[PDB]
Amino acid sequence: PFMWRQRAYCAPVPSAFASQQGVRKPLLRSNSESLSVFSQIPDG
Amino acid sequence: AQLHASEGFWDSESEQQEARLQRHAEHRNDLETTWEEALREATLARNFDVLVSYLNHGQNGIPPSVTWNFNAMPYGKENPDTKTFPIPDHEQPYRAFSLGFTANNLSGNWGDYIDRQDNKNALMRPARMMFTDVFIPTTK
Amino acid sequence: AQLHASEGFWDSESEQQEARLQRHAEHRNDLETTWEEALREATLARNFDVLV
Amino acid sequence: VRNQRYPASPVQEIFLPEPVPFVQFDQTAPSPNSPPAPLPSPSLSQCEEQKDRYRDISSMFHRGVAGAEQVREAYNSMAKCFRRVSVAEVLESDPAFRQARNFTMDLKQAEDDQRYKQLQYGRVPSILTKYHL
Amino acid sequence: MSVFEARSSFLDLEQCARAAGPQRWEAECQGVRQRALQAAADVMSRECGAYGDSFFQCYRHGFRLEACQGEKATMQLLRCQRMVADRLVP
Amino acid sequence: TALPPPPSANVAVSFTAAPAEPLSRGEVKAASLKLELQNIERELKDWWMSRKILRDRNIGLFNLLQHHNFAGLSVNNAKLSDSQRVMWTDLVQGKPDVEDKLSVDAREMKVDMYEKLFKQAADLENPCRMPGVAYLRCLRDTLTETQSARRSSCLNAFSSFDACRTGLLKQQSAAVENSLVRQNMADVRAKALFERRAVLLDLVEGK
Amino acid sequence: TALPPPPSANVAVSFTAAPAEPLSRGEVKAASLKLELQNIERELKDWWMSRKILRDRNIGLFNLLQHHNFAGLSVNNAKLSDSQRVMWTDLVQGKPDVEDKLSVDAREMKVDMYEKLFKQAADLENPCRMPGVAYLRCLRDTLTETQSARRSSCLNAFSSFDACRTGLLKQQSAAVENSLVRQNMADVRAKALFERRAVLLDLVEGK
Amino acid sequence: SILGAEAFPELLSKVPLNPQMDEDKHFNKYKWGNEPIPVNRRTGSRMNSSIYDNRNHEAVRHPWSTDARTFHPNDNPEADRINTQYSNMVSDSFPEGGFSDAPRFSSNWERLLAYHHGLYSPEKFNSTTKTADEIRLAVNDFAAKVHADDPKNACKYLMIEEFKCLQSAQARIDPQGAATKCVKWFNEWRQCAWDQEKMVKGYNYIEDRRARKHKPYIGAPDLQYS
Amino acid sequence: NSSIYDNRNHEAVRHPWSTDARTFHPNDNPEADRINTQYSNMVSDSFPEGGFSDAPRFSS
Amino acid sequence: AASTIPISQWPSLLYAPPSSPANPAVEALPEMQFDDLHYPRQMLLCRGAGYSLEQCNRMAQPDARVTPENPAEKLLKEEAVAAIACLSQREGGKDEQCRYYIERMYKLANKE
Amino acid sequence: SMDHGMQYSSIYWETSHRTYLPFWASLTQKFSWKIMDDQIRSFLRLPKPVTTEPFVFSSGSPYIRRYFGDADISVPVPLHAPAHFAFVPTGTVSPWEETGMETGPQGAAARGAAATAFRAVLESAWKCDIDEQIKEKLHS
Amino acid sequence: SSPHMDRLLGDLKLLAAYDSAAGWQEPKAMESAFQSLSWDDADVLKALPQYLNCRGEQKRRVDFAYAALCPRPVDEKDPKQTLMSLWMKARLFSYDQKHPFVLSPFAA
Ligand SMILES: CCCCCCCCCCCCCCCCCC(=O)OC[C@H](COP(=O)([O-])OCC(O)COP(=O)([O-])OC[C@@H](COC(=O)CCCCCCCCCCCCCCCCC)OC(=O)CCCCCCCCCCCCCCCCC)OC(=O)CCCCCCCCCCCCCCCCC
Ligand SMILES: CCCCCCCCCCCCCCCCCC(=O)OC[C@H](COP(=O)([O-])OCC(O)COP(=O)([O-])OC[C@@H](COC(=O)CCCCCCCCCCCCCCCCC)OC(=O)CCCCCCCCCCCCCCCCC)OC(=O)CCCCCCCCCCCCCCCCC
Ligand SMILES: CCCCCCCCCCCCO[C@@H]1O[C@H](CO)[C@@H](O[C@H]2O[C@H](CO)[C@@H](O)[C@H](O)[C@H]2O)[C@H](O)[C@H]1O
Ligand SMILES: CCCCCCCCCCCCO[C@@H]1O[C@H](CO)[C@@H](O[C@H]2O[C@H](CO)[C@@H](O)[C@H](O)[C@H]2O)[C@H](O)[C@H]1O
Ligand SMILES: CCCCCCCCCCCCO[C@@H]1O[C@H](CO)[C@@H](O[C@H]2O[C@H](CO)[C@@H](O)[C@H](O)[C@H]2O)[C@H](O)[C@H]1O
Repeated sequence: PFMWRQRAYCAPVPSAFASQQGVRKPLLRSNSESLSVFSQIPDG
Repeated sequence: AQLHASEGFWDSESEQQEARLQRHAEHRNDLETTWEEALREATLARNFDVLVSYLNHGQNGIPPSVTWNFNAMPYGKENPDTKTFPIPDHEQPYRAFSLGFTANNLSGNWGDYIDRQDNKNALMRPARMMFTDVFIPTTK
Repeated sequence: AQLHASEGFWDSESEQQEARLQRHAEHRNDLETTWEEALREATLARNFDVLV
Repeated sequence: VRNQRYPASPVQEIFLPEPVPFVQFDQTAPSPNSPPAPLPSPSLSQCEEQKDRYRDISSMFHRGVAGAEQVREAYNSMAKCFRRVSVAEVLESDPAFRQARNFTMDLKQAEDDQRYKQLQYGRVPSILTKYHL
Repeated sequence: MSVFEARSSFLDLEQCARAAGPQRWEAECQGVRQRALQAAADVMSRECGAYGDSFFQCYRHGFRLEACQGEKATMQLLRCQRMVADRLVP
Repeated sequence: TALPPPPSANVAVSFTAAPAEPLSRGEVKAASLKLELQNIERELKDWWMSRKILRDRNIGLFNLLQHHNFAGLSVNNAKLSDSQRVMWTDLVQGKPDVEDKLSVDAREMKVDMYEKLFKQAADLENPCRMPGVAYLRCLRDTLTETQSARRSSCLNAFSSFDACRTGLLKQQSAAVENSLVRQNMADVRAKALFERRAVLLDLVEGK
Repeated sequence: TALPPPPSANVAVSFTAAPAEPLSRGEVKAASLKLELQNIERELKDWWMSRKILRDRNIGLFNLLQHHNFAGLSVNNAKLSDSQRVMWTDLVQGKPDVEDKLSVDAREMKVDMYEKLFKQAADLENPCRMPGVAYLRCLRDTLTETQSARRSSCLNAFSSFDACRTGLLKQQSAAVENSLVRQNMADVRAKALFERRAVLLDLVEGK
Repeated sequence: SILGAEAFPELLSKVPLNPQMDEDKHFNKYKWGNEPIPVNRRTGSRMNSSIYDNRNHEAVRHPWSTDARTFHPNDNPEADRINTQYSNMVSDSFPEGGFSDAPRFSSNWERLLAYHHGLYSPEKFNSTTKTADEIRLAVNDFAAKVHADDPKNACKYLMIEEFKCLQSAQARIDPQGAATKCVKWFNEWRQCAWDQEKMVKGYNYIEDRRARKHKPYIGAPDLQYS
Repeated sequence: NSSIYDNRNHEAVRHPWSTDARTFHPNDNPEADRINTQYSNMVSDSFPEGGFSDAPRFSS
Repeated sequence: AASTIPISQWPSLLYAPPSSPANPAVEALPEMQFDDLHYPRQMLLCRGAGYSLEQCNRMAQPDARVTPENPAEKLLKEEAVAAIACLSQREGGKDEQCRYYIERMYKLANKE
Repeated sequence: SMDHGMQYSSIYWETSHRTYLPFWASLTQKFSWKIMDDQIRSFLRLPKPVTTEPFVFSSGSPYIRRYFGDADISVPVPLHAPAHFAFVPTGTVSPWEETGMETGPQGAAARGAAATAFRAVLESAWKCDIDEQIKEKLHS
Repeated sequence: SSPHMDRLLGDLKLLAAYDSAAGWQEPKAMESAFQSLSWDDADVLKALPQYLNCRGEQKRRVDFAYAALCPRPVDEKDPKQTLMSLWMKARLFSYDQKHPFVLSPFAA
């Protein structure tokens, strides 16, 4: 949490800067989720 | 995987830079055209309020400050960009073993799933056909 | 055939344009560096003949 | 252009590499057991050639056929000749340097001393002292 | 902090020195002296900082850069200081 | 919208239209006026484009922050919960402290909430982070106490925290004021340039 | 040569150095002076760069023309043969005509030389090409005649040729004069801007 | 009055500031001579690197005109690299004086628009490489701040190491290339965060009984793991 | 760029100034009936009537 | 012999550099500090307390959290002064004219 | 020009490499006991997994499970609209502007304390020299 | 006519040269530098013992400046490095006691 312009892997996805989009999908997501396997896909 | 493609994750740094440049150029052209129009109108009307009003003729969010892509992630058996601490041998996996009078898997190396290499050496690569029971050639 | 290559005959239009751009950029950078130097010298000397 | 340290690099490096040099002193000659003798106190009676050559070269430079390197060299020689007497005056007047002048010591005492135990670098204070916490 | 202010300060210094004399100036004209020196110093910093920062960068990098080759890195700074002095004190 | 490109001659005019007589005083003065006009227009364009780009970027930033429900030193967010708003206003304007009415577990929870919120708000580059964390650590140390006994111990850190806080507030105020002044000066200069261009166009000559 | 880039802080300063107090009148005036200075420098840079680029390009063109041994309306070429120079000076300043001393074959050769030279010199876009070619065609028609009898027939075309010729000459003269005037005006304006910048630097304030 | 008399001892006494100056001025006080740093390593422009990029080894395109001659890293270095300090090592991967792709904007709104679209940062374009001393100062300040933040944290040194690796790889002027190196320490910090959380909040799972063939061979030792 | 013997084929031409890289696409699969076969309607298959969109506005 | 150091080994190269005739204190390299935020932070804190710019500038002090001082400057004081006198008198110790003092200091500091 | 590509590399089998497939492999087919196990669990009222309950207790913030046509395929989705906070003042940074070139405190701080100290040292030395010059001038 | 400035810049160049020669393993060059490091300055020689005994604000200013110029900690066993450091610090101390330093960006 120190060098934001230099650490892009810890930055929000470009869809978050867009200011537009029962339960809805989250508005804020990071690129660090790419480092997890079951972040987006289910654990079925 | 399609979600990643929307965010430009599968794109290369060149493609990201080109998209960024394209946005820049479109915005610049819009701005300059609007300036020409505003100046013409304000000159024929001789009023500064027209220039002022042309400041709100076109703001969703902002362009991303930084981007991250898949090619920026390192890969390699020897590449030290992936080595933090040594992994114990009792946790490292084994390579397949095949040995016989007829065939083996030790005279060559096929590589990993990403970083592949020819199993035959340079002298016998032009004669690969001779080391096969079946051979299906290329289409050209 | 080598003479043609000196004149850029075997090169494509993209390559010709890139060489043209490269010359343009080198010239521009030389000019701007020289301007910065000239302005600094003429400011420390307070004389227009140095710029000239 | 490089003068290789190991002309026979594949062979020399293995059994006779080059060590890190030692620059404090030669280390191949004996160690003097006595200090240097006090050189004669100087004066302005030895700036003859320095002054006259500096004057000549400054005149020839004002003309334009001398150059600047010669001027710098001559001026620095003359300035060294003056700094000699300045430093002599300082050393002989200031009292803090009398001990240094009549300082003497032997390698045996140097090896027997025990101040090397306290040559450890300190530790920078905490950054909270800036906010006074 | 400006050239005009520094020149006025040096004029004040010189006139107060002429008033006091060659014997008591160093004792009677200290505040004006310090003000004049500080103003000239601000002027020098403003007009020669770029060259000072360039020399600092060259010293950090051991004079390995292109602009650090030769003696210009030093001659530029010295020339700027000489020009500032010749423009202020006389 | 843009205009179509201007028409060009179909037959090639190389130099046949060049003047065969040197210019006159009036034509020279008109050329000088044209140069002055183009310089004025360049300045006006710079002002206008800078103003437009900055306005658009800052409105986009505001919309993004409103979309992600952000709150700053100026608490101007209506979608906040009352509890979150109280906690943020205590961190910004008041004094964070645990009440004696709460049990020790609830005090620990409150301090953990304060710490989480403040660490997400202030990064390592922020000056007030260290004082804030120190004050909250003192609170953690002094949970099993009363406010009267906790003040004497935590005041030495709350002082620095409040100092950094007020510093940030003053920074924000000064930034607003200076930006207003600079903006107004630039706009006045642009208006004056526009009037100068108007008079120069009334004086211009040619066809 | 260029300077090295300026030094940057190693520790990150985000906003800790921002002012905590609004600016003052003197600082505002100094900012205005800085803006005036940067505008002046922009104008000076434009003038200087245009002058430099044009000078370099035109010197290169001159060297290229001298390298390929070119000659124009202003005959300023020393490597010319006397015969070529006479022929070019007749085409530019005098009257091309075949002498009675020559045989008919030599007259035909001279007219062919004139035609080749003039067609290589003037292209189809040039206005004087048609009159010149018409005059030379009249000469071809009237080879087997004397100059006295040829004048009455070729004068009607030589008139138009000489008119176009003098027109080009006047164009060149006017171009030189106007370029000189414009150049001098621009240089004077640049000098005035430089002096204005000098006084503004003497008045500037800060460190 | 001559300028700079006592300021050029390097010239008076033939003291070279570097082997390049030694070779130039012919002082000949460097026993090992000098291997010149070629121009393609002294200066150049940013280039694409990945083989999975079509414009690989090509200069990066910017909104402004840029010299497309690229900085070439040292791919075939000599066996003896007598100076193995950071000063001489950094020149194999970056130019000390920075890249030659910096802009001179004709106006302020062009700068504004480039920044707004993410194509310009002065921190990235108008700057040199960081010296080892500067890197160390920054790292030590960051370490002090992290320790003050929380001493009883396990991922502290991991965060410090990712900061250190960014600084060493010059992320200011090569952010993508440096992230390519530091994402591993970022991932380790992520793992340590989860581990610390699960140790603080007691999180465990029902382990299944031991497998019938836990040992491949009866005579093999079954080393116990926590 | 047009030639197949160019590496940057079907890519926009690069200029010293910033340019929109969206290219004009010629009509490669035209309809059978092109009722207007005048030059006016034919030229639009190979060039844009209003010219290309790569014109510069020089700052100086 | 001196082999190239890849870019992945630079973080260790910074805090464990190779041997040289003039080495630094590797044990103290983690203690070298120079805060660029000292004066900005000081001013911010004082202005938040409520002082004016002049009061802040009068109360400002230079940073004490800098690289520690060499203990030799306090332990080998007399020997260092004597060596400096020898240098000033003998032109920097040319042709081994201060070897005496330099060797005494080296022995005192190293002890074999 | 990426779809429907030609065979670019050759297909072959090296001599005496094994296949591990018998002659009835095509009649062989796979099978999983999972469907039968689920039926049996539902019929015998055996312990169910918590994924059958949409609410998620595995965190403090509210999560709800979204099911893709079966209880075995689910993803937790957060319900909160998280409020974010910034302990930062506005209008205190202009990153596009190069600040090391402007004169002022912000300029020196975008530069460093080292450069400022060096400038101050040069200032002091210059003042010493100028004081010497002033003395030698006014003594005349 | 600018001895203080000239000798300051020269000493800085010589420190840089010593570091470079150490990196490149050049005893001859580094000893040349050490010998050329202006040891015959009466002002600095007279200020040396004063710096060795100073204390408080003056010492803190001088140490701040010396950390700005040379932040790397020299080896506590190398007398040449120790002596060059002492000489630079004494020079800075002389400059400061003649005209004090102003290290803060905020000033007027
Ligand atoms: C870190 C350190 C590590 C270090 C290393 C450590 C190593 C690991 C640990 C080691 C620990 C030690 C363990 C021990 C070592 C392990 C060894 C091991 O496991 O082996 C693995 C290794 C194989 O492992 P793999 O991973 O599968 O390797 C790839 C495959 O092998 C690839 O397969 P392929 O594609 O190449 O195909 C091969 C093919 C090869 O097939 C053939 O060769 C058969 C050819 C027959 C042709 C003629 C047939 C005529 C019969 C006609 C019948 C009537 C008509 C019916 C018509 C239909 C039938 C034709 O198929 C077979 O192999 C069939 C084998 C099964 C049948 C065996 C028959 C045995 C009969 C013996 C007869 C004895 C007669 C004695 C008489 C004495 C004289 C008086 O062993 C081998 O090398 C394989 C080849 C073995 C050779 C067998 C040759 C038999 C030939 C018999 C001919 C008889 C004719 C006699 C004529 C003389 C009288 C006139
Ligand atoms: C020189 C050395 C001497 C020292 C010895 C040293 C060695 C000592 C150690 C022993 C060796 C160990 C080495 C390690 C072995 C590891 C490697 C290995 O084994 O596998 C490699 C090798 C690798 O293959 P792969 O690609 O990896 O595939 C692996 C699969 O798992 C398997 O692939 P697959 O399943 O595809 O292959 C099986 C194959 C063969 O499988 C079988 O056939 C099953 C075996 C049944 C045998 C009994 C039936 C015999 C019938 C004979 C009657 C013929 C007519 C009489 C004519 C008389 C006049 C000639 O199936 C077929 O090709 C199609 C046949 C389907 C029908 C079978 C069931 C019906 C049987 C009744 C016939 C009815 C026909 C009705 C038609 C429909 C009418 C409506 O495996 C094989 O090749 C398996 C077949 C090997 C056959 C070799 C041919 C030679 C056999 C003779 C051997 C020597 C004989 C000695 C004298 C005794 C006989 C007189
Ligand atoms: C258990 C040992 C006893 C059983 C022996 C089993 C069979 C032995 C295998 C064949 C030995 C010769 O193998 C031959 O040399 C090496 C094998 O790695 C390969 O050579 C290839 O890999 C080596 C890596 O070491 C490279 O240096 C070389 O450039 C490349 O061509 C050849 O492609 C192979 O033809
Ligand atoms: C007098 C005491 C009884 C004497 C006879 C002992 C016979 C024991 C050998 C039988 C094989 C045991 O092999 C293996 O070891 C132990 C049980 O022993 C089990 O181990 C598992 O269950 C046991 C419960 O007892 C747990 O303590 C253990 O943490 C778990 O790993 C394995 O499920 C079993 O597969
Ligand atoms: C139509 C007629 C149908 C007849 C049905 C007959 C049903 C018989 C079912 C027996 C199933 C036993 O299944 C097997 O048993 C052993 C012990 O008993 C279990 O236990 C074994 O493995 C596990 C771990 O791997 C541990 O408990 C232990 O190490 C070992 O004892 C196995 O995990 C289980 O896979």
